[PDB]
Amino acid sequence: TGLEPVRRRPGMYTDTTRPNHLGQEVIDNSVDEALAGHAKRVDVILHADQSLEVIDDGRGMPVDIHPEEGVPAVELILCRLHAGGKFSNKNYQFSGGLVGISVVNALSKRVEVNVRRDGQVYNIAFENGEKVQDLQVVGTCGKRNTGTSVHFWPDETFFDSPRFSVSRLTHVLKAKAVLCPGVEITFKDEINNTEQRWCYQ
Ligand SMILES: Nc1nc(-n2ccnc2)c2nc(-c3cccnc3)sc2n1
Ligand SMILES: [Mg+2]
Repeated sequence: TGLEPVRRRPGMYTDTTRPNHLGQEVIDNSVDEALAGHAKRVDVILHADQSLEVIDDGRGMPVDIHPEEGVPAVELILCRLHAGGKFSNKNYQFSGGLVGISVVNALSKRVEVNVRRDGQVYNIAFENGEKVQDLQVVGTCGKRNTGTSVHFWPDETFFDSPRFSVSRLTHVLKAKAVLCPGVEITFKDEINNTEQRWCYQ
């Protein structure tokens, strides 16, 4: 797959110290929904197995079939590597700017995406960068209840430590609530057994 280079050279796509930047890529997407005026709340969850889950009540990642590839948008998004999200020379390094949940995919033993759209609950799954589960309807919900959950398990062999840095995570989420006044951002640490909420009028 086109995600192959990311797994050969993870350091050229992410910070391989710890999986935090993976987390920040998913959060950025949910906060983009808030910025356009579609999500009001972003819930983040550090699970006890050191996986991260990021839920927003936005429109839902798009699930329409692109005709030329005959696959749902959400899959294109998760599988397509974007160029120029991170770059380097021996004097200068940049990242990321206006990147990709696809690097999260490439560097995860599992990813699960759930999308609430039009009263349907859609599900797609990935393992080691490869699709293990086709987009499918696994439940129903209210027509008003829309948005996206991304749940991912970082592959520890790509990082110096598989552990999320709690203080780096929490500052990011605080920073995002400041950037988007009125959005509610929550963090639930199933490890340290804490609950946190930020909202700025
Ligand atoms: N969390 C999230 N992330 C999205 N995304 C887009 C690209 N990478 C992540 C996203 N896209 C949405 C969308 C995109 C186009 C049309 N309608 C909705 S809602 C959404 N919600
Ligand atoms: Mg700050």
